Amino acid sequence: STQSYKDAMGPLVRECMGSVSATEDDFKTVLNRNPLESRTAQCLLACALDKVGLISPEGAIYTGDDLMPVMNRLYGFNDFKTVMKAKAVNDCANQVNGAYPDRCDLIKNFTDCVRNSY
Repeated sequence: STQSYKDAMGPLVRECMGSVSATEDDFKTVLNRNPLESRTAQCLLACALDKVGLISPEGAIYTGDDLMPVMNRLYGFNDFKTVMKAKAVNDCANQVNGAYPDRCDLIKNFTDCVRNSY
């Protein structure tokens, strides 16, 4: 759900603008869940996902039960295709975790994987 994502992520992304040298256009890209074409937008989302509780202390994307508070915060569970979003996020996290030493690259590949998932 587009607006619910924005409601949850907006404040965090805004805070992240203070620690990531991202542009105003990057802010929109991230809030709109558009492809993270710029390295700055990739880094901006990486910061906000850490803030929202999706990234472990060691830099891994959470999976399984650990993903659920995040899915709840972002989307709630009133829509069936959050069930479907949760499965894709889990599987994509498993696919990319440990494969990208650069944290922004990790998030670029994670979000592409999620976007590509039916």
